Amino acid sequence: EIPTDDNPNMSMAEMLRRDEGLRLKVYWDTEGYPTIGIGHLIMKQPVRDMAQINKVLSKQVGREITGNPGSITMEEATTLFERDLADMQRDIKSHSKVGPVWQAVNRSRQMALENMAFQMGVGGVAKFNTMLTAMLAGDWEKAYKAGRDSLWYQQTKGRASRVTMIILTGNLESYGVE
Amino acid sequence: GYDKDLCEWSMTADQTEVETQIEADIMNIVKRDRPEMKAEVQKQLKSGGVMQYNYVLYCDKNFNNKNIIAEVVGE
Ligand SMILES: [Cl-]
Ligand code: NA
Ligand code: NA
Ligand code: NA
Repeated sequence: EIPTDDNPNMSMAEMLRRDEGLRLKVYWDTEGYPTIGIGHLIMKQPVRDMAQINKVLSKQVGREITGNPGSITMEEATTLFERDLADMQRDIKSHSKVGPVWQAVNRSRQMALENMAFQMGVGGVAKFNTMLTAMLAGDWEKAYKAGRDSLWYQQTKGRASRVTMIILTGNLESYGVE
Repeated sequence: GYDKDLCEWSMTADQTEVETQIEADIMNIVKRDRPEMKAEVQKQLKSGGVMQYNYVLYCDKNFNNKNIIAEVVGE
């Protein structure tokens, strides 16, 4: 059948630079939230006032942010990403719905779930009840179908397509990883 | 793809200007390769966003930009 990849040659940094992009100045996501770096949410409010955004970002980065739009360095983007990744990876493992699935599946399928959690939060992934139930049962076709039967798939179809392919196959060929 | 100037600019310039450029580059590839997908690609840029594609398009020589259509729409 289709081979699984239990040790895929791709990091989450690589996967998320690809899916989230890379900004060194503030931009706003599709919900209107100020963002920078590799999907780093600065505030979970649709604030456009750059003086306010920069004051918050300064605390997060550790030095005074200047400019409009506010600017960071690549090192700072990396530091923000490492922390965001660490937070997500801890929480995806412990959450009582997503966590048991993460523990049960191979590293490729874990990366799929981690990718979703970086996009929508661990709580957002937990809403995929049918998908997660199917994954825990090893019913990959049902999990794939459930993942695509979602607002996530309709709104961010490219990303959801390549992520759900990982769930189906257990490899990262949909990200170009042989 | 990697283009030194567009990588730096896309990471740093005004969002609206950057998104206009990303969208133009994507739509040029669509028109060249799979013109029947124009409206579908536009729908997904609207629903899913534009800025995220800067890295693969401009900052990564390992990504072949012909693959941006599938990147956006999933096929
Ligand atoms: Cl505001
Ligand atoms: Na790092
Ligand atoms: Na992990
Ligand atoms: Na560059």
